[PDB]
Amino acid sequence: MNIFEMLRIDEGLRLKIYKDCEGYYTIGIGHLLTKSPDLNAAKSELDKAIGRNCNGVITKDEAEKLFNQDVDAAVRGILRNAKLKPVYDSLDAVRRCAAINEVFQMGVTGVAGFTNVLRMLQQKRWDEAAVNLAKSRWYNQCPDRAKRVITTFRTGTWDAYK
Ligand SMILES: [Ca+2]
Ligand SMILES: [Cl-]
Repeated sequence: MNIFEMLRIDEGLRLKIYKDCEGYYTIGIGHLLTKSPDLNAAKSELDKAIGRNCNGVITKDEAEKLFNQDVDAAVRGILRNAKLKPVYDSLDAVRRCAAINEVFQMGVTGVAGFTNVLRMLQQKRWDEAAVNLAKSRWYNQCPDRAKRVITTFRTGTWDAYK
């Protein structure tokens, strides 16, 4: 069990544009195209990400390339954020996966705004963080995509994915 298998399970796989639990336009393994309300703007974003006229549909290899790019962006996003990085570096191995997963889903900006959760995580207050994350818009809006992540922050094990 690793970050890639963990996100695969949480985000699954869709080969045609859809609206995720936040209501935004998306394809592959949780690849967000745009926050614009316009399907056609998302449609361009897709051809642009892939390098061909798609059309709203992609292959498995292409989804996995996108997936790898998106994991990579999520880790880079953490390390370049002055708020996330020191909290990330205090975390043990398994919790770091939960942290990458949380950013992959929520984006850097969303995660970094949960100021107190970040402090609870840094002080290793696992129970409180998980309670305060279980209140978030993310959890209520995206409960099945979030549940295993939140449980993982509490326990620091992989049991939620087994
Ligand atoms: Ca690391
Ligand atoms: Cl969900």
